[PDB]
Amino acid sequence: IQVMEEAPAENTADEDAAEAAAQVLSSVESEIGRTTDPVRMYMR
Amino acid sequence: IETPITANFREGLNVLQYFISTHGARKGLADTALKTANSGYLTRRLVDVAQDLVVTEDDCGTHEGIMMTPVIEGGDVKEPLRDRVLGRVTAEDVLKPGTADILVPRNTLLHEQWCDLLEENSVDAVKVRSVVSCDTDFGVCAHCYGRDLAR
Amino acid sequence: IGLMKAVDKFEYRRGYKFSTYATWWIRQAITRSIADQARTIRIPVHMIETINKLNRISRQMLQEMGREPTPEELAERMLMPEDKIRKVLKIAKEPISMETPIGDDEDSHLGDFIEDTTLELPLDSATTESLRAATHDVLAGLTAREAKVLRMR
Amino acid sequence: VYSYTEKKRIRKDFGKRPQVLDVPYLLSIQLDSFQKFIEQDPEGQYGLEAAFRSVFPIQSYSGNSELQYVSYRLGEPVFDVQECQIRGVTYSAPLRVKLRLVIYEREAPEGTVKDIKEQEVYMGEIPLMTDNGTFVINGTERVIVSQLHRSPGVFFDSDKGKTHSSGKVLYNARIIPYRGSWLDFEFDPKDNLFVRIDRRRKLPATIILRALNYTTEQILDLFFEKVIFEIKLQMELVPERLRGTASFDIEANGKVYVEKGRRITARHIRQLEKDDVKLIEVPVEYIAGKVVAKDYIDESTGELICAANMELSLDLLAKLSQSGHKRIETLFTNDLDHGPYISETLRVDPTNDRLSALVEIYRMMRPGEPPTREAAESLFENLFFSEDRYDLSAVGRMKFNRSLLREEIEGSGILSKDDIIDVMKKLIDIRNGKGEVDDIDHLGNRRIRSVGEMAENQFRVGLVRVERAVKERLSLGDLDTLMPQDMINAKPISAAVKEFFGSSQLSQFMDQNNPLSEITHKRRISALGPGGLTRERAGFEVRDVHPTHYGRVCPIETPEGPNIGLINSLSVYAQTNEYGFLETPYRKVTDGVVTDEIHYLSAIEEGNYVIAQANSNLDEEGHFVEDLVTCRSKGESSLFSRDQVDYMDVSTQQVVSVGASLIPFLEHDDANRALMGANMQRQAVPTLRADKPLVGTGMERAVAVDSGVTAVAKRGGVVQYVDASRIVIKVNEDEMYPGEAGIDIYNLTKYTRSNQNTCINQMPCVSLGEPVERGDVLADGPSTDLGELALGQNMRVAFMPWNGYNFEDSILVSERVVQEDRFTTIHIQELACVSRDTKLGPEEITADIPNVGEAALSKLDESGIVYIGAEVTGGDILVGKVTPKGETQLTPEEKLLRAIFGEKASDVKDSSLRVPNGVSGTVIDVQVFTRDGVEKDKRALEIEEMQLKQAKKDLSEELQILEAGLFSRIRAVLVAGGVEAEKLDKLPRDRWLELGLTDEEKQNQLEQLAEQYDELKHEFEKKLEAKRRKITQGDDLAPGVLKIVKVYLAVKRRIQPGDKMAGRHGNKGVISKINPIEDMPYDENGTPVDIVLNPLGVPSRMNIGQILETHLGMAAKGIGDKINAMLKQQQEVAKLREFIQRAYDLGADVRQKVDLSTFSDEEVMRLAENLRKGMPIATPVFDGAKEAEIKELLKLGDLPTSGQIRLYDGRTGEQFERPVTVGYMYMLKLNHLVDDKMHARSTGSYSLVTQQPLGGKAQFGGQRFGEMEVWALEAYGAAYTLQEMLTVKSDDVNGRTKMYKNIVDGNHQMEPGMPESFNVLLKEIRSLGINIELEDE
Amino acid sequence: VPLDGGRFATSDLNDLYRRVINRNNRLKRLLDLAAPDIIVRNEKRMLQEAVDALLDNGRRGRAITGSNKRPLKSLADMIKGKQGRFRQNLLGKRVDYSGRSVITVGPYLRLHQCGLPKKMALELFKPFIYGKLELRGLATTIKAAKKMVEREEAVVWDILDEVIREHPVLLNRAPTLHRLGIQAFEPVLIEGKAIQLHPLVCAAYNADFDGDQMAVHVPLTLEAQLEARALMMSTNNILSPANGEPIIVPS
Ligand SMILES: CCC[C@@H](C)[C@H]1CC[C@H]2[C@@H]3[C@H](O)C[C@@H]4C[C@H](O)CC[C@]4(C)[C@H]3C[C@H](O)[C@]12C
Ligand SMILES: CCC[C@@H](C)[C@H]1CC[C@H]2[C@@H]3[C@H](O)C[C@@H]4C[C@H](O)CC[C@]4(C)[C@H]3C[C@H](O)[C@]12C
Ligand SMILES: CCC[C@@H](C)[C@H]1CC[C@H]2[C@@H]3[C@H](O)C[C@@H]4C[C@H](O)CC[C@]4(C)[C@H]3C[C@H](O)[C@]12C
Ligand SMILES: [Mg+2]
Ligand SMILES: [Zn+2]
Repeated sequence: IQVMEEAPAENTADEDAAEAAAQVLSSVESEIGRTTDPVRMYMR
Repeated sequence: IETPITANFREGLNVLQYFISTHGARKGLADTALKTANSGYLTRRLVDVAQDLVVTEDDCGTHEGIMMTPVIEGGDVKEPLRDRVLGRVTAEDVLKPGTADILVPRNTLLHEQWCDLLEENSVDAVKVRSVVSCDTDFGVCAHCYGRDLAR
Repeated sequence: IGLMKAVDKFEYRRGYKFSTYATWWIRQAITRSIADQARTIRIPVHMIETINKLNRISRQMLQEMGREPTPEELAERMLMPEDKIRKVLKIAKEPISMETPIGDDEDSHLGDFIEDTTLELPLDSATTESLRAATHDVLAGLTAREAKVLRMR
Repeated sequence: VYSYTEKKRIRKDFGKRPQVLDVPYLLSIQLDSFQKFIEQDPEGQYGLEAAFRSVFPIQSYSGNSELQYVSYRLGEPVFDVQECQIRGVTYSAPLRVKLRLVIYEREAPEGTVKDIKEQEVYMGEIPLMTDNGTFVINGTERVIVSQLHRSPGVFFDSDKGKTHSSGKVLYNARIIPYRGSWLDFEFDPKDNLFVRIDRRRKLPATIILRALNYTTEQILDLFFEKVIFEIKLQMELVPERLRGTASFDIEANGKVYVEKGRRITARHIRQLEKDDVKLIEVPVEYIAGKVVAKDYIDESTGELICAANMELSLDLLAKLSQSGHKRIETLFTNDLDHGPYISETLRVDPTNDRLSALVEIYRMMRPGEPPTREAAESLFENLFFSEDRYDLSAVGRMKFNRSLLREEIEGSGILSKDDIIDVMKKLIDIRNGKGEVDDIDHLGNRRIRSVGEMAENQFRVGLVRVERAVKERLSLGDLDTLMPQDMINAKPISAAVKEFFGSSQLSQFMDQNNPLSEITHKRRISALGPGGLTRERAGFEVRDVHPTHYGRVCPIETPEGPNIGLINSLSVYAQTNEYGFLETPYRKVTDGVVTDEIHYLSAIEEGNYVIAQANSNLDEEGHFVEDLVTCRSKGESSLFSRDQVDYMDVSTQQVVSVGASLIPFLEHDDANRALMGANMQRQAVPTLRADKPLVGTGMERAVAVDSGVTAVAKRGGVVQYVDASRIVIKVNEDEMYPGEAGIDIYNLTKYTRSNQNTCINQMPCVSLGEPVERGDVLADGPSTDLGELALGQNMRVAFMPWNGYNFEDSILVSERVVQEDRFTTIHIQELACVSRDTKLGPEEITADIPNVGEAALSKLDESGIVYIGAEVTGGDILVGKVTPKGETQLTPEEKLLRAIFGEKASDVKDSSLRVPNGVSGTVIDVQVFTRDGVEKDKRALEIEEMQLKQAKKDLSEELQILEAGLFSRIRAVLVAGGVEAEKLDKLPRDRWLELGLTDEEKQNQLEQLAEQYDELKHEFEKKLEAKRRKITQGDDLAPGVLKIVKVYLAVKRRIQPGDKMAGRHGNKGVISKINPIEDMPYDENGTPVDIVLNPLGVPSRMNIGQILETHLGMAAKGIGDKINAMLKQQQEVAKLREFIQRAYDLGADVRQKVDLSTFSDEEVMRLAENLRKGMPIATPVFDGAKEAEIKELLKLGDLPTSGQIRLYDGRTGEQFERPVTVGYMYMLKLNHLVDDKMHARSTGSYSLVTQQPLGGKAQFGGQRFGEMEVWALEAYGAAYTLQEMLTVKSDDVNGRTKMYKNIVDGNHQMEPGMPESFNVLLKEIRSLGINIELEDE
Repeated sequence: VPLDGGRFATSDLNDLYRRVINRNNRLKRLLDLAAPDIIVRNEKRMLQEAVDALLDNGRRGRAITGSNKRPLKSLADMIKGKQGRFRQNLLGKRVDYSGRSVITVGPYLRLHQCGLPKKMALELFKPFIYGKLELRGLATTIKAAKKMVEREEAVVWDILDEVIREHPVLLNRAPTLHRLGIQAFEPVLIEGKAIQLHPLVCAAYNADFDGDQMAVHVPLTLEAQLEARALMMSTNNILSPANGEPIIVPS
């Protein structure tokens, strides 16, 4: 996908990558306090 | 813009007409660059796809091919048969328009003399051997390609 | 780790506030580290102390001189033989990144312009083989025993 | 009346339109800005005063102590500009600020203070700007270009039916502060307003209103109007409200007003208003869909019957009626115009109270932290509304108030509830069709920031950092005997300034090809830089040319490449307002008369007038001649009646820049070629002798003088002394300043190196006793001739093919052009030799070098440095140096060889400086810098002695010439009031100051005071002498270097095939051949042609200004050849006065009028000797010479009016058919020399990690062979060529030495091997966890 | 690598390796002190982060920066990218025996010949000149030959004219858009510093004479010379490979 802070070059993504990204994307919503930061984990 | 520039360069453009012309100039200058960058993308992608295709055989021995006829868009003909058929190899015998006998037997590279003969007989449908329908494995044969076009 | 060191060496009988028999053991351990593993080219704790002292004595001299001090005035203000100051003022700062962008033409990095100085030039490798031959000629043009004498010597 | 320098050579001027406004100083954008920065403003609003007042005073915890700012000053720079350049150090002044620490004691905080400590602290050095708009940073001259950025304020924009499949237009609104956060108000496709705080997640707009202590009632009162209802069931009717499709038509007075079904029209409203309708009865169902306005409660039990903003139904109406409620309120909302966008936002509002809103904002900004009432209130109150963290500058308030249609320009720099509500109302009105969005390309929405502003914004940053540090320091202790000197360290403050001036995108090396490049570099506007755009995200919207550029930004001159349209040039008359907006002058027109008073209008202020064109014929009294005159209204142009115009363009040049206004016949060139021509004219290289243009536009003198390459007279006078190096002017008595000596000295800049390694040389253009006035040029700089810019040479050119030697754009040149040195240039380069101290011992500079056989040691002196004046060539030694090497380990045959011949090891290297191969010049300068501890070898002492002698001689010559002027003036004063004439000269010179005057006693005390003042001046000059003998001080050489020796070589480059030449019309080419003179085409008189150009290049490239320039140059040179003849046949002035007056009077209603009847005879003959090589001609940009005038001028000389003569072939003598076009064209030598572009490599040095040929010419690198060339070789069958290009020629380490040995053996065969780009790849993959290995055959 | 003035330049991998080693040593030391499990868990997390930054920096974390604010370059960053080895170096490297210059017309030339500056050729063909000098007895050894060519003796020009006699050179113009952007020519030694290009070849290169430059390479092996003469020579390539029409038409 194109972040493009502004509104708008070909597709080369394997479906396997696609399906896996979809599943992890679903998990993000179901997540509660996922933290990928050591200092933050340490404080907690 | 509805009003044109009614002056030419032998005369002079006044300041307003020159100010109008500046837009077109800068637009063209900015375009050219985009065109260059976009033609490079296509070429890189097309050599990535087709880099390892090589002529690896002399004659696969197939009997199939495309059917070349002149291309006509409604009115006149914009590409005759000679341009489309020159330099290729026939897949089937080109029967004389009277259906009498074979004009070019088969597997004949159609050089200029043969094309002149075809124009003489006014035939407008020739079946030629094509790369896309070659029986060779991992490569292409010389007869399904045609001729070099540079040699 | 300094905190662990404190807890094991703390005596409550003297009634010291820990939060004080530790706030030291902790700072000693942070500074010892910042000195022993903060630079790619390790410097002794003594040299680091000296460099920090000079960088300070220098700030004060600049504020009261409206001008950077001179290796001579630094030596005078400090207690150093002047040449020692220049040696400590040479301890190169941290190595530069070899990927530092130096571009605007081809996107080339700084490490691309650093040459190899331990390489033999090809006219010196051809010259060497030419001598290794010529020697065979002038020597062969001699009798066996003397030629072998020269070869062995 | 003509100027002295301009009466020596008057340029004939076409150009029928008169001049009302003279061209301005072309460097006032740079010089005004920095004066406003470094300068003292009482009402501190500009420069450093503003920053100090904005940061100081600094307050610590509990206000126990305060640090007040009093003033500031700048000290004198230690080194002047020339010493800064020679010594390689920044030219700057030290900033010293007097602060005051005040301490508050206990008891009453706001009362007596313990003590006040006042102290001056030195806080960094600020670079100073030269008198030409440049800075010296590290000995190099820099230019800091201006920046065009978007102005702070409120801007309403939309999506123009984009990013929406439906095609709906979503409108937005953004507040942009000078420094702060970006508020916003955008529309969701469901028509709901959502404010985005800092590019964060959007939330409904109403949240913010609730965060501003607003209730729902107040929100509705502000946004919606009110519809009242009474309870039978009567409603008050307003005729205007029911404009119109109604459920119930009307029921007023019972009888009739209008039937049902029919929509209400205008006439119905007219009848209702005429009948005074105020109360009506309507069915209950009509209110079935409305919304109650305010909260309605029941008095029986004090229960809430219905809250505000709730749909009203029949049951609620019945309950209210039976509960005693008669007055029921609702809200208006016609979907067509006054639609409802706030109501939905409230209904979808996740907030009911301010605290919840603050908590939500807290989570959005910094999610995950425990929200707290005090913390959230503080965060919101600090985000905006805080002077420290949010500034809406004076320009921002003006562009905000004006956008919302307020009457106050002045205001507060912080937001408020009123401002936000008004922004919301304006956006809603836009969404309702009232109003329009803004164009973000309009030069009324773009601002210019120049060096003073950018520099003060970086000083304020440093001041903020230091203020934070000081606050921290005073947060603890607050002890006494703490002066304000230990708290302030200068490095943090100076870091920002040094980094900005040194390494920044807008601070760049000045262009010193010629005067034009400097001038055009200084007045340049860039859209890049910090706070601006970037190349990747620019898009073509901002690269276009807008209608508002007219007269402000040049549409022609812009680079062609990655950033075209992002960098522009300031137009000739364009100037900046008090707020940073380009504005341009217009000549005011009263009812009918075109007055002569100019108003400077801005881009937006100009939209609502009708401005006539400069080429608009006017009568002798100012009235427009034609009934209808073409003018440009708001956006477009069209004819207007003469009686409804109010402004007129001030000139025909005011649209173009200075570079594009130097092209004659610009109207006849295609725009692409004009762009190319301006860009190339910026690149011309000055030549040994300068040549004025024969065909110019009149802008040459302005560019030459407003650049500083020339010496211009400050005050008038008579030239007392002239020399190749200085000029001494004896000023007129009218401008003496009685305290002065009366003479001024100009020191010319002799051969000196520019940033492009060209030569900077000034030579005088006056003579002894020659009367000068103020503004007259005294010495021409590079590329100037008698005060006029002169970038090239006048070449005799013929347009014809000639044998394929001008095939594409190639140029054929004569050998007479190369013999006469017309395009020979001087290039100065400097080389350095540094002697460092290695680990094995210091390096030495010596004349004794190992393995050098006295062949290349002749030019060196006894100290090891070349003599000054030596003619060196490639490979010669300039400075002889040796480096200590240790050990060797001789091979087994190198030991035997050393034995037989008994030759021992040198033990030192030969790391000496030598001339780069291919260069050949003379050494014109050598300078040596040594550390403090080093011995200052003999040559260094010689140079120091020479410097001391030169400084003493110059200072003493200054003092004695000034004394001579002083004594002469005193003698002149002594002619009256006790005059001695014969006896005055008898007494010695020293007894002038003791000469008496009228008798008195107070006069004697003044005499003694004057003697004391004179002795003090003597001591002053003596101490100056002492100071100068003191720059014998050691140098601040970088660490590890003992000394540096710099040598300056002056090469003289001639013209040769491969050099690039150009005209002023975008016609460039490469010289292809230098042709003998007997082989060039010639005319019937035997004169050959200098240059032969190809005609086929003109038709396709529609730049036919070069043909007209050639014809007019032929005419001008014809006039010049008829004067050479009369001056060589020694004819009388009467005859030269008649002809030279017939050529200065030719034309069709031209504005110029030269009267050669007021000229002396000595002045008619000095003009005729300056016009004997061609009469100069001026053809303004869009007011040029008509072709008929060119024909007439050709006829004044004896040349054919066709412009074409008949030529003969020099090789055969046969005349060409169909005569050819010959004339004179102005050619430039562009700075693309084939000397600097030819490079060949066989073998050289290699890179360390990727052992590949190095890259470049200095490194003597190789050629890059990339993918598209690999594809080309694969398209052939060239597999061996590819293999040897990939391995043996690039990075096959042991396969490249074997190839060399094989080549020198006559055996052309390779053993390729494996590239080292693959071995490194294997090691890098293997140093991950992967195991990649080469499989056995 | 040491630089001038005592400065040192280092690769970013040294920083990452030092990080990994420091955290590993600290973890080993901390395991022997029987520290509370919070400390050892945090140390193990740090070690994991350091190793992941070494192998692939900023793939899951945010990043790691050095003295500057730029992210450190990791092992994965040295293979991938548009600058990585698997790209840049391996098909787009610098080459020996090459040089560029400006092009002029030279209308007197034949289609198989190009004008080459004598000075550019005395450098490109240097080893050939040394070999042919030593083979004719002009120079006793190779150092002698190096000084003879350095002094530019008279015999050196004759030897150069002999070396260049039949030895093609490849000429290439910037955007190689098709295979006619590299072609082989026989050199003709000329004065000056600009290459002369036969007019009829310009259309193939899309080249004009207003400042354009060309690169020249010299084939070394016998096979490379034969390929230049038989495959790439300009007189063998007069038809366009796109269409059989001639590409050498007068312009
Ligand atoms: C702006 C483009 C980047 C590049 C041109 C700039 C950025 C940082 C600069 C280097 C560093 O300062 C460290 C050293 C300082 C010494 O004094 C001279 C060498 C040294 C390597 C510098 C040369 C050059 O100037 C550098 C590489
Ligand atoms: C356009 C960017 C400028 C770039 C080409 C300039 C700017 C600084 C220069 C380097 C520094 O001097 C540090 C090293 C000094 C050694 O002696 C030679 C290599 C070294 C990298 C220099 C080569 C080159 O000259 C550099 C990279
Ligand atoms: C009344 C007019 C005075 C004027 C003619 C006299 C007064 C002082 C004289 C100059 C100074 O002596 C300094 C230099 C001395 C050198 O020897 C020759 C040049 C030099 C500039 C002199 C030229 C001339 O002689 C000057 C200007
Ligand atoms: Mg070109
Ligand atoms: Zn086939």
